[PDB]
Amino acid sequence: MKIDIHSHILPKEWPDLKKRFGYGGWVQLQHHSKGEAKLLKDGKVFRVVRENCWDPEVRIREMDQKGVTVQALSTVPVMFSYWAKPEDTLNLCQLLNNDLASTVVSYPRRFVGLGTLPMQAPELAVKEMERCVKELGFPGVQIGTHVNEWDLNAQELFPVYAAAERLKCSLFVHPWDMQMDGRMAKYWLPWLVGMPAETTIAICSMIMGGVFEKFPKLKVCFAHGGGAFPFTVGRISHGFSMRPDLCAQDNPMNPKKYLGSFYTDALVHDPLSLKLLTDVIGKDKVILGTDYPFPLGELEPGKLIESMEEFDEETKNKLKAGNALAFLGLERKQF
Amino acid sequence: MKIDIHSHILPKEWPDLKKRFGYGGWVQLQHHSKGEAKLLKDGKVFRVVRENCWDPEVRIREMDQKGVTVQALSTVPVMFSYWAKPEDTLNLCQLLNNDLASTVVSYPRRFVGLGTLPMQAPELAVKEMERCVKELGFPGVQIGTHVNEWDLNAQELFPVYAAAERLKCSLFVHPWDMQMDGRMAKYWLPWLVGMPAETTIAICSMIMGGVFEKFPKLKVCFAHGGGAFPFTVGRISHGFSMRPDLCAQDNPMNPKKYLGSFYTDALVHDPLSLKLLTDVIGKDKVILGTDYPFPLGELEPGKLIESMEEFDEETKNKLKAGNALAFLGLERKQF
Amino acid sequence: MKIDIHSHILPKEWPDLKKRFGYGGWVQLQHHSKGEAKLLKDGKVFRVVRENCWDPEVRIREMDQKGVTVQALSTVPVMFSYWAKPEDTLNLCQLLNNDLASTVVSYPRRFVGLGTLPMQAPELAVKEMERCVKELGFPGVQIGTHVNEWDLNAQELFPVYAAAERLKCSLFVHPWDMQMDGRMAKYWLPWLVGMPAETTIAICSMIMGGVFEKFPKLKVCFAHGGGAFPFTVGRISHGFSMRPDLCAQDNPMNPKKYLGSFYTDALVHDPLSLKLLTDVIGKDKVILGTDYPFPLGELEPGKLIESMEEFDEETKNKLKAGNALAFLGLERKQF
Amino acid sequence: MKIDIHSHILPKEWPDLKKRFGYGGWVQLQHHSKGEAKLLKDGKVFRVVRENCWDPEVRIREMDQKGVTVQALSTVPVMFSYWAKPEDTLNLCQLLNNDLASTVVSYPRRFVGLGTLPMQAPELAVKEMERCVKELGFPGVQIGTHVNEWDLNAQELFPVYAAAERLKCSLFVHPWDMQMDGRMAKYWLPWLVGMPAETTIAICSMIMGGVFEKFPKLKVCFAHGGGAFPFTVGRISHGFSMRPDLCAQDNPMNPKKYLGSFYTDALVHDPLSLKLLTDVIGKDKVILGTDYPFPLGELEPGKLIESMEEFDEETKNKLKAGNALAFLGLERKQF
Amino acid sequence: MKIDIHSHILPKEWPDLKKRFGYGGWVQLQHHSKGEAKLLKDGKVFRVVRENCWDPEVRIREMDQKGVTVQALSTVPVMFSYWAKPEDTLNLCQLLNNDLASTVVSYPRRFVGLGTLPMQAPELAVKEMERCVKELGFPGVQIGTHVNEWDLNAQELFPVYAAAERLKCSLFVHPWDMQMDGRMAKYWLPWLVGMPAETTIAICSMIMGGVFEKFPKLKVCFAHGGGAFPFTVGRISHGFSMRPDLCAQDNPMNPKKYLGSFYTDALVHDPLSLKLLTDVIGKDKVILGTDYPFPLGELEPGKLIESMEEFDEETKNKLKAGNALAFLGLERKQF
Amino acid sequence: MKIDIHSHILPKEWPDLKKRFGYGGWVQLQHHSKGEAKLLKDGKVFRVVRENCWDPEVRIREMDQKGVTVQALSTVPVMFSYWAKPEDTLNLCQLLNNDLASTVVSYPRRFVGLGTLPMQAPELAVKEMERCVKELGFPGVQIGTHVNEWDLNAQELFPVYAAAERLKCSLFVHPWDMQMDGRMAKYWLPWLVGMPAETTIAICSMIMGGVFEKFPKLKVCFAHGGGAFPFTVGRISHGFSMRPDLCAQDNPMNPKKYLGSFYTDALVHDPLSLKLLTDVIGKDKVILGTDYPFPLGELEPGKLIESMEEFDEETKNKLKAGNALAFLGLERKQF
Ligand SMILES: [Zn+2]
Ligand SMILES: [Zn+2]
Ligand SMILES: [Zn+2]
Ligand SMILES: [Zn+2]
Ligand SMILES: [Zn+2]
Ligand SMILES: [Zn+2]
Repeated sequence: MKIDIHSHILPKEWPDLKKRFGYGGWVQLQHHSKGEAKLLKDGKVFRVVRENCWDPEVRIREMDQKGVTVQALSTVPVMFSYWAKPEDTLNLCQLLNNDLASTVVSYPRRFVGLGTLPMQAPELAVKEMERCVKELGFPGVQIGTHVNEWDLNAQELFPVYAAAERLKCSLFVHPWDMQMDGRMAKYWLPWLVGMPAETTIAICSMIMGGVFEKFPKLKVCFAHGGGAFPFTVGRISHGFSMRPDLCAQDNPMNPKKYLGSFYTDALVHDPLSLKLLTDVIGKDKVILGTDYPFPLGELEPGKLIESMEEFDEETKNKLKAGNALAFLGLERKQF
Repeated sequence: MKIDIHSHILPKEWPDLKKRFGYGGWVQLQHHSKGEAKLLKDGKVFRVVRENCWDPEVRIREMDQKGVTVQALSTVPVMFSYWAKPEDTLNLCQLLNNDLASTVVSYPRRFVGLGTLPMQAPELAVKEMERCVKELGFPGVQIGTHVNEWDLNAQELFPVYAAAERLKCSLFVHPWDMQMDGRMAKYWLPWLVGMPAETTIAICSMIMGGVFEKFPKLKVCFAHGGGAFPFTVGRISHGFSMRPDLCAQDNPMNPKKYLGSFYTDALVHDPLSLKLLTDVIGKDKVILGTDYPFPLGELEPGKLIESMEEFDEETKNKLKAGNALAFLGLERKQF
Repeated sequence: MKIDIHSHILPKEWPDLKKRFGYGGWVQLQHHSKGEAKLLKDGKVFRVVRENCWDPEVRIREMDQKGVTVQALSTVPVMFSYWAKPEDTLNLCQLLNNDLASTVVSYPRRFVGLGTLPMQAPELAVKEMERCVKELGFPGVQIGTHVNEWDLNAQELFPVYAAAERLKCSLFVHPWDMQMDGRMAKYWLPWLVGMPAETTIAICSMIMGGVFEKFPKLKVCFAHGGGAFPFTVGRISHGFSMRPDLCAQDNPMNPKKYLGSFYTDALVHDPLSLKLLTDVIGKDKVILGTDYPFPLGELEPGKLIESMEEFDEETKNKLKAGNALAFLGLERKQF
Repeated sequence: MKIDIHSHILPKEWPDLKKRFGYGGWVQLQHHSKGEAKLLKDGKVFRVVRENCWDPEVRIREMDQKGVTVQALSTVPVMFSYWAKPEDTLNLCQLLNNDLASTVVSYPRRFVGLGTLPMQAPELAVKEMERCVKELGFPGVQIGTHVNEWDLNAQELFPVYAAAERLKCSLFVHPWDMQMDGRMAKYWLPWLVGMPAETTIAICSMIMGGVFEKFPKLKVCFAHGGGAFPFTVGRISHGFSMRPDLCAQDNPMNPKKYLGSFYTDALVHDPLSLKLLTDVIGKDKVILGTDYPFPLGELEPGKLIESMEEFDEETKNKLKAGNALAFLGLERKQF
Repeated sequence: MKIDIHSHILPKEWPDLKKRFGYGGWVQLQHHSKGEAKLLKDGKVFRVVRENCWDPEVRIREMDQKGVTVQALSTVPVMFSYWAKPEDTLNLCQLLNNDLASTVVSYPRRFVGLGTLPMQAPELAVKEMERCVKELGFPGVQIGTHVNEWDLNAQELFPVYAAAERLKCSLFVHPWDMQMDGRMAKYWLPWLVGMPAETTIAICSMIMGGVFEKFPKLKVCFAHGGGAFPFTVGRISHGFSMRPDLCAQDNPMNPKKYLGSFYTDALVHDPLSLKLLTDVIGKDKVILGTDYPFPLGELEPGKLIESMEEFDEETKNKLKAGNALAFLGLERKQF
Repeated sequence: MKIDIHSHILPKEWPDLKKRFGYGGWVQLQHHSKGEAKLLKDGKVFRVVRENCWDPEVRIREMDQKGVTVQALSTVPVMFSYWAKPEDTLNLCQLLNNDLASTVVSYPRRFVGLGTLPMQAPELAVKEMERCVKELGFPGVQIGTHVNEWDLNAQELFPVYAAAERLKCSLFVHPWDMQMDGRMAKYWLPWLVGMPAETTIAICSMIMGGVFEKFPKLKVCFAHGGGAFPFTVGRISHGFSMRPDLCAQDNPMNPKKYLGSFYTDALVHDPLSLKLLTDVIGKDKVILGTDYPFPLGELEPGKLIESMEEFDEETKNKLKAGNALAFLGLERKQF
């Protein structure tokens, strides 16, 4: 109920991507009733959204009612498009980042922007990142948990982390491209189980890949409370100790040593989970995030935090806004 | 350190299965050096094990040294063989279940058996389960988290559940058949991450598949503290409420209402995780299990539980033996 | 440097009061560091303290170094809790009073206790004052400068004064509940200016309220040299003379006639102020008090008194100890 | 008995201000009888006054009798009207300031004027000050201890301070708008305690607001001997040093450094208080002021100063007239 | 159901005694789980107690429900520490006695204190008794049935008895330090058999030591209905008459002569035993005692006494309270 | 005054057991006054015995005057010799038992024999018991309260109880091997206190060991009225109910339920003790026994019983002879 690090927004409209690039697989936003729209992917309706998914005016009103001071605006992860031709993804990114920035310019005290990057093309990614930071004023970017067959340990991605560290660009890591078919095509498993699993993999990949070691000043936040990591860290740490031949060939330090090296959002829904999150990740490293405006998010921003008997007000203020400011490298004076 | 619900054993030898059944893909145990052996899985060393993996006397020595009163013996999950022809899997199950039974006969106050079933063939599975319970005297069986393309919600598996409820046969669900390749091939991910994710899916599938509702007297225990479930239950339960169209077509009950309806082992390694586990699953529902004799399990059986200052004696006693006895439906007198 | 009539202490721990009583607004002590703790007011820090605030052995050690023979121990004024439900305030008083008594038992030659009362419920206050004096052996109590809407002239409080007179219970009056917000939120104004003004109001209210006239044997000591009163008494006295319609309908004696009829502590920091204080209040009515262990108090107890070339040695000894013994009705022999 | 820096006067008549401006809350003077009149502020009688409150000839007769050479005339503080519309307050100021000027014009050897300003509107205040100074020939103005929610540290008022320093317009600060109701509704507390408290706040605000530091040639005089300040400066100075985090964020210099940086009137009623006042504020900085014609003031002007055993004649002449001339920037042959 | 002579209490916390004294072997109380604390003696938890063992509010509540008017509070016998350095046992006694005094002063109508002494050092014991009686106001002390190698006949202990007789300090003698190992290591024998036997030895040692002869005004009460003494007194008294050379060297009077010379508690569980006790010790010398809060005690205080159909009301009132008052030299009125 | 169940006798002479066996420690008898003698433990004297301790005529003489019809003759407890090498103990037993039988031959209407057994070697013991019963005609045996470390609950001793129960051989349990040194080396404590405590332990051991439960036809009599047991049974029964984890793991039934399952002698000296004995154990289960010819025994056999006017003739006759006959399995005709 001050800062929302984890919220998604789309332009109200964008050009026909298949016409523009010449191949399909892209997503389009289709208005059909008033206040509602459908996301389509070359046939099937992928998702139904309301006006709050694109109209900043609608958003600030809801934000006012819920006590949210500022949302960090990122695109919807389906937009990542890491699978496409590198310049076409770059072309979509620039469209999406410009749209984000234009929203931010309209309400500089209610919004910051987290840009998207053509991660399948590292040199291109680095330059769009410099542009988001130097030109658009963005404090960071949102990237997926993996880039095609690259997990975040991939040395192909090291130029991206280097630039991010140098530019002081923060990385919000969002799970995407879970298995959607086969056994996972029931009970909403890719969102309920697959995303937390993606995030756990990403965390393990950066730790055991040495990313945090090689880039000690890189600021990273993971979505949904780090997925399963705060609970399974015991297993992950014990395994690493037991088979260094399988786990330690890239980075010899136990994953335990990295607790306190990264942030997670606070989006875990239940009080017992939130308490464990802060016990493992640290009261300084957990950031209120909401998945606004999506149903699987916290419908009442900061309300779980507000209800925690155990948290003193200093702690609650950290989770609500303080940690987000530190993660984004911003000062209170702006909001 | 009273009772270990989670322990694996193998016969010291068994026939060439490739020659026996006519096709490859099976595992053999080879005694390459004294007190050690290799598990071969066509061409490669799947795992290296010591004599405690096959020798009951060695096990009993190690049990005494650690204050373990009884081990529930199950096969090594790689032996499930659900991919094979049903009569062949059944023939192997019989060999493995018979060998387990011999071990229990020789040391009845130190061992109980959990059999293995040809799960890909439900009718054959019911018959072997009948055999394990009636003829072999097993209080339960160990099954995997999925059977080829079937998750545990599969209506095909319903006769297996009905028979287990009937026979008062407990089920120990063990993650197996995770993704071993692609992105999962590095950093021991299939054990560290793939396994708890498999267990989360299995719990979700039994809940949302309506297994616990249809069979309310069926006793089920999940491995590794239920994977990620105690941490992510908030998400899963919230998601269920938000998308009944995806999550509630087979069973209308919210997943949270099955907290207290099933068991998990206590194998989560860290005290914070063990506390959350007991907080979520319940003190009557968490069972000491060790993954003996594998190094990814607990080196010192019950040590974690005993170190928990928050638990009183009677709680610790439940965790160490009482819950296992309740789960298996056995009595203290006899051990 | 003999007796300190103005010193505060807290128990090292006490129950969660919000849970015990059912509503918030209470204070707790949080031990968060090495020899350091914070007073929290519903999770919000309002004072940081050190072990000398709760540890009698640490206090004795500092007293020894400073040459302090005895401290009159009272609770921290924020603990008064006059705003709460009467039986809840009473329950907290009994807890704080019992604690004070146990500290005096440990060091009967180094401490006396000044108890706290549920002043908003005068009949409960009379009963707890009887307990403090008759059973706990306190020479007096500390009370606030006002009780919600009641200033100290309130006839509702007359039974408390009547009991105090009977019991020979001294009253140490401490300013509290000043306006903290609005214009007063800056520059530590509630402490630097608000507190002296509260005490001036209290003195004016006891005088014009006829309290000293109705209860001629009542012994009252005001904190911080009586606030602004010693300086502004000329104005108050002249005003009373000019508008008896506003000032004298409860008590006809001019306030100036009451100089010499009550005590103040000597905590005014400056020699010119100390000299005026003794000129106005009287050499037999000024008592050394330090506000230990708070930094706004006198860092070297008795040092200002000792530095006064205006005072002879007999006068310094009155201010250092003699007057305190007379106020409290104790004999030097027992210290 | 030479110069009275502190005396109030009203026009004998002024228009209905409610009808003039469109809203109530204003004060009116109604001559109910012979040499008597009442101040009304919608419904109640704020104050009863005599002819000496408006009639200059009458005032001069009493001046001659008391040996007062000159009165500095200011409006009654209730007339400040800082709560009204800025343009309306200014209109009233102009009316009151013009009236003051007319009275001085009648007896330029017996009166000087201190104007009133629309302080809630700093631009309009600077303009009317320039006017008072450049056209009406006033040596200074009288303003309140605070301006609605603004204390005298308020950055908003800096343009006013800058103009006063530039115009060499002295400031007389008079307490007003103290709390009138609640606990303060009794025993004339707003005048006897509230006013000295307001003045103490004003002094602290100007000091810790850095006013005297940024406007080193600003001439300021506070009413009633500076409230409580000369007695409590010890507490204020010690607290400043102990909590610079609260007190020093606008001006890091200790309050004690500013003794001698400002004046106060000598209106403290008692010799012990007058001596302390000059000991603290300085013999060159204390100015005879009487609060004529109000009863709470000094009834025999200068009598207290003249009776001062401890003062030599040169010091008395300073308190009686010398210091006023210095404060106002005027010369003894104006009179 | 009026007075309980026999109850034990501990402070909620005490310092690390090993740390304090330089050597181990002391007991500490650990608060690890809720409403429950572990008594730790180097290495081992030897007893688990609940909150009634240290929280007087909890005790008062259970007292009210049981109809118990007053408890005589004594420490747990394990705290006797007669084996340590005299000055260190004295240091511990002072801390334990001050705590008892503090509890008593909080409910002086509901508790009296029986203090503990450093009995292995008779001079130190005398001075602490003096303090317990004169300074703390205890009516008596609790001591063990033997002090290292001294039984209660030891000449070394005579200054203690003389002191107690002088001060009218009653003695409550409690068995402790029984053999715990060997044949006594089964069936709870040290408590069921060893404790009554210790008491029998103590009574024999004090009679045949002449303690009662040489201090005929010394008041002594023994625990658990005097152990086996009421039943075995015939054999003891006959053995005395038979071998005066072994038994009568220190005191020539037959043990029967001291029947009526001392008290016992009524804690013998059975009505036949209770009847014999009163027949042998006397209806004036038997005191209701409960061993609260230990389970070997009387669960429903005074219920055995009230069920005795043979006793008249006067006798029941004596057993329940009158005899206690006589033994303590207290009066009905103060409760 | 009819049958004495409890009398001791020795042969006039026996060999040198040290020479006979190869090691010392033993006891031999040595005359020194034509009817007085000495018992010797390898050099020194622990007992002064008379003619009646070996000479049957002297005994019948004394028996005739005291009105004693028959004495059950047992060896003196020092002779048990349970420590020594079992093959040697079997030997000495046969010597002692043969001597007993000889004495019975001389007066078959005045004496029965109670044999002794090599208790440390239960196989050798069963054999000697069959001999005693089958060839010597004894109705029972006398055994100590413990065998080395074995208490009577020891499983090792179970073949004996089976044998005794089989052969209908009554057991008289006599305390022996008390602690002689340390604290018990004064005031004749081993006999006065140590002996009754040994018996209490033996009874507890037999009840909680399951002895009476497993052998419901075993006839057992304890010496000295059961020690403390009749009086402390309340304590023992209550403790058993409170801590079944300590007391109830060998036999679940409460000790109270065995009242009436065994016998005791009537040697308790005092009428109040005798009455309690018959109240708790039952009039059918108390047996006149004298401890002849020892001073600690009863001088006037049956006098105590005869003095109990609360007993009728029938009761007194049971206590004097009838219970003894039932216990020994003998008919009155024989005598
Ligand atoms: Zn999201
Ligand atoms: Zn396993
Ligand atoms: Zn204070
Ligand atoms: Zn004025
Ligand atoms: Zn006790
Ligand atoms: Zn005997």
